[PDB]
Amino acid sequence: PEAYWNREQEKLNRQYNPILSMISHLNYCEPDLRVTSVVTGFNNLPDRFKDFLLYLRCRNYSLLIDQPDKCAKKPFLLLAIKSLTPHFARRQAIRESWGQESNAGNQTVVRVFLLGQTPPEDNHPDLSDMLKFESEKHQDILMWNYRDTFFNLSLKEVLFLRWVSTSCPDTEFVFKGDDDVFVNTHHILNYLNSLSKTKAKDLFIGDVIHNAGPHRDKKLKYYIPEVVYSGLYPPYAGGGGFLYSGHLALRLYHITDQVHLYPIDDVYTGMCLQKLGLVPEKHKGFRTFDIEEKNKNNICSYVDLMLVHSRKPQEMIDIWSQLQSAHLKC
Ligand SMILES: *[C@@H]1O[C@H](CO)[C@@H](O[C@@H]2O[C@H](CO)[C@@H](O[C@@H]3O[C@H](CO)[C@@H](O)[C@H](O)[C@@H]3O)[C@H](O)[C@H]2NC(C)=O)[C@H](O)[C@H]1NC(C)=O
Ligand SMILES: O=c1ccn([C@@H]2O[C@H](COP(=O)(O)OP(=O)(O)O)[C@@H](O)[C@H]2O)c(=O)[nH]1
Ligand SMILES: *[C@@H]1O[C@H](CO)[C@@H](O)[C@H](O)[C@H]1NC(C)=O
Ligand SMILES: [Cl-]
Ligand SMILES: [Cl-]
Ligand SMILES: [Mg+2]
Repeated sequence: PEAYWNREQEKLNRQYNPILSMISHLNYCEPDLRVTSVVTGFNNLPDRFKDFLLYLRCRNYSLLIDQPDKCAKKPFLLLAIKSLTPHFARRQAIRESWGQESNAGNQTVVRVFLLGQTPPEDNHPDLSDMLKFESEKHQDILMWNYRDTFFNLSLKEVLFLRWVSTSCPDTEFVFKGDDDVFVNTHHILNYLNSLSKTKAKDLFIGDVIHNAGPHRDKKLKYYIPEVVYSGLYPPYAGGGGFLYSGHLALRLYHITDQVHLYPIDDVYTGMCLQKLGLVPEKHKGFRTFDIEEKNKNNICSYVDLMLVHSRKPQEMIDIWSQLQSAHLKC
């Protein structure tokens, strides 16, 4: 392969598969000097691709803030919300609205926020003291010691899956979502309790996208050069969040070593499911393109909804407030 990622992944494929055969890629954290000579036009690429390619083989990052007994009592649903250090208003609105922990019929919902580091080296304002004050006051902050960037989000996925393997392998289901999304948690709990025991074992639902490919428009957010990745993407769910079983979370983590990190986290999770022999299932309750504006103020449009992107902190509280009495009028 000419594309860098496709080639290195097929090297991993031969490493983990003896039949394909007729410098740790996992904890070598020095800059990989060889990329500058092997990818055409390296020093003319954006800075994010240069950082992603130089340190592709480093993923043994450690927890700086932990909540090791978040799942001391077995949870039915684990809410894992990706967040950024300065997003205090988002995390707080999620705490008071749809991400509040509960135990209705002893079906335990627990919440964690997934953060990286916003170090001063990137000219980030020092907010660590307030993050500590929030971490001890709410005990829902998980934070590793890597640069929380847009191209390091697949690293956030892997590190979160390791935390589930270590501190929460007993949870029945996992919802992984964004901090700018509204989630009808009541509707998700109803859906989980309506599943067959067979379907619940390998659950993985979301706004699934088939036959997608990298965006070549350099001006786009998810732009991927052809020197980096070639071909089509595997089926994957994205756009705000997906829902799956705890059994599948343990299987997903244990093949992550066999898949190279990718600048798009949702594509990486899709690559991981495809190697397990599974296909993510499309569920139309994940309204990643929002809902029609003529209904954006009708609370009945949120009742049988799983997820809607996107919402500001005030709207999450407003919608969740109106949702509590929607059964008396919807
Ligand atoms: C994902 O997170 C990792 C860990 O935070 C980032 O790795 C870090 O990358 C920076 C550069 O972006 C490295 O600093 C550089 O060090 C070299 C000398 O080796 C120096 O010449 C540069 O001026 C700069 O100081 C840092 O060492 C490295 N840390 C680790 C632990 O590997 C990575 O960049 C992030 N990826 C993305 C796409 O943001
Ligand atoms: O470096 C980053 C950038 C994004 N996010 C999280 O990603 C989610 C949504 O990101 P965004 O809305 O920018 O993605 P988009 O909707 O544009 O695809 C939010 O939870 C952010 O906190 C993150 O954790 N680290
Ligand atoms: C990963 O482990 C190696 C030891 O093989 C070590 O040299 C490296 O610094 C570790 N990386 C991180 C980010 O801790
Ligand atoms: Cl079913
Ligand atoms: Cl609608
Ligand atoms: Mg978003």
